[PDB]
Amino acid sequence: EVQLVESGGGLVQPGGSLRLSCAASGFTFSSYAMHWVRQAPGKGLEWVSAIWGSGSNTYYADSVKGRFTISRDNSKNTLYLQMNSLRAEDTAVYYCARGRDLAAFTKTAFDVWGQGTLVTVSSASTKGPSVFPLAPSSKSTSGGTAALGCLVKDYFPEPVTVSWNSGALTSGVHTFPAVLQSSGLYSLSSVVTVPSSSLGTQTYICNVNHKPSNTKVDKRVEPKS
Amino acid sequence: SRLDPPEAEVQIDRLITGRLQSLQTYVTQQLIRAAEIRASANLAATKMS
Amino acid sequence: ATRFASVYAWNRKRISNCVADYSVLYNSASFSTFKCYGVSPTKLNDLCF
Repeated sequence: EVQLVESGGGLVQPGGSLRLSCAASGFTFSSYAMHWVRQAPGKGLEWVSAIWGSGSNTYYADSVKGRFTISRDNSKNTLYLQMNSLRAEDTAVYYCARGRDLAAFTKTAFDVWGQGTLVTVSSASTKGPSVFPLAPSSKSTSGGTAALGCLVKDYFPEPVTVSWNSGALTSGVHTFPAVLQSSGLYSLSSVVTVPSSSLGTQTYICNVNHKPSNTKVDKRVEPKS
Repeated sequence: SRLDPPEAEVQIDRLITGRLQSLQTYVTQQLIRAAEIRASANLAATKMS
Repeated sequence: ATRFASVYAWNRKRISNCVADYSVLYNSASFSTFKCYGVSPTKLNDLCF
């Protein structure tokens, strides 16, 4: 089975350097052509570089010409990507892909496409999240359904997971994608749709877990007045 | 049947040279063998007489 | 064809059980070079392989 496990991404200040790795297993690494492709957050795909086996026939996209250096490895069979003079426009998720343009003129496409690594070019430092509940209006008579949620604020970096009541209450759980604020720190809100009549009887506890910081928080929501 | 005259001619000339020299060898050996048989026939005629 | 293999790993298509008209393909002039070894480019239609 072809497997392109990528690593080496992380947080770098502008103007710094970072090396990405792309290990390969399940196929002849030395006989394929390897590429790097990045995607800006919420934007389209943009090619980065390509190395066709030789250590001299390397080609780069116009936007990274001169700044990015590609390299590969024998023995253990891994792929590397040197990044220099990064700017704010360079923030993207970098993928390593396959390619057999060498001989095959049919599978010219990127046969596998690794899972990708996230690289953020920013001077902001790592910081844990602050969590705030989203309280409803108690006199809400618009319907039999009331909206509740917990607001996870100012965490860096991704990802997060949301559970409820240790798994005993999972109905109507809705997790929203994270957004970026003007303060430079990310924000995310996770909500749940529930019957209104259970606000004052059943205890609603939202559970938030963040793997990079190992933080778990439980908060209860009670109607006002 | 497969080569044009301008190039078939070289292959044919090679085949001509080989077969003509083989024929010449056959003829020369036949001339010597004929001389031996002729000597034997002359001896047979002398013996008969 | 639209692609053509690279010379280090050239393509090899097997042709059998068909009628090969070489007069149309030879009568084209669109080719930059046409060098035949073995058989002449002409009369190749009266041959079988």
